[PDB]
Amino acid sequence: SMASMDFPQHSQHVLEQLNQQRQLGLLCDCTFVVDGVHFKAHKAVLAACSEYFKMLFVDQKDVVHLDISNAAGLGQVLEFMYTAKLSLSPENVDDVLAVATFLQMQDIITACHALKSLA
Amino acid sequence: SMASMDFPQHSQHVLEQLNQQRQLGLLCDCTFVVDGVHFKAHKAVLAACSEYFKMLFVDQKVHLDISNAAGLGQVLEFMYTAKLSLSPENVDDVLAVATFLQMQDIITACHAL
Amino acid sequence: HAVLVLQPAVEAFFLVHATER
Repeated sequence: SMASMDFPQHSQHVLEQLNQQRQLGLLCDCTFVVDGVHFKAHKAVLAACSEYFKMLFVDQKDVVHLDISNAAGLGQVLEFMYTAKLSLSPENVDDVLAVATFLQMQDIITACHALKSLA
Repeated sequence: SMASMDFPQHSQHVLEQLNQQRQLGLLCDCTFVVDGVHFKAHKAVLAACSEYFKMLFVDQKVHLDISNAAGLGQVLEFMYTAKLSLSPENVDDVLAVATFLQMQDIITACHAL
Repeated sequence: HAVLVLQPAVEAFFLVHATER
């Protein structure tokens, strides 16, 4: 008859599929090139994780030109977007914090602040 | 490295933001029009949830054998909200769309009821 | 009994030099 059902592992499963598409460049409408290093991603996932990309792809206005401080910092930001996990080291936290601050991703900023305070 | 930061509520947040995009017709490259009603979606989300849409998007370039908009609506609601609402008025319409798109997680859900 | 309109896909490339001053 009538019933409602919830699949708690569905969000993580879709994100893992979105990650595998990105690692293989499948259905990717966005490609970043930072000094030879390339990064393919989905514009819908970028706008879902970063308010900067939201105002760049959706609102199309009132956005400062893209500025990526470190290529390795951008890879960790995209890795967090598609895996919800972010590896942080005392030799890369500042580079990840630079890209995250420009992209207005307070979740990574809080994660970077957690490592410098809770080493 | 020396530490790994995990965000358990991230994938739920991404799916909710993707749902808000398809509900507002934002950053969507798909448009389902079945019996006069329009449905927006992302081709990357469809391939991530349906093996039929996967093969249709990673290998191929459309008319679908979708019986009714109500069954497609609830199927799209499951993709973007992880929740499936079934009632005796739509369980047959949902299973029809679920079997064509080859999503046995939904197929088994309605096979019981 | 159904239509699926797919918008054409053009790739958005963003080529940037790193600002590691």
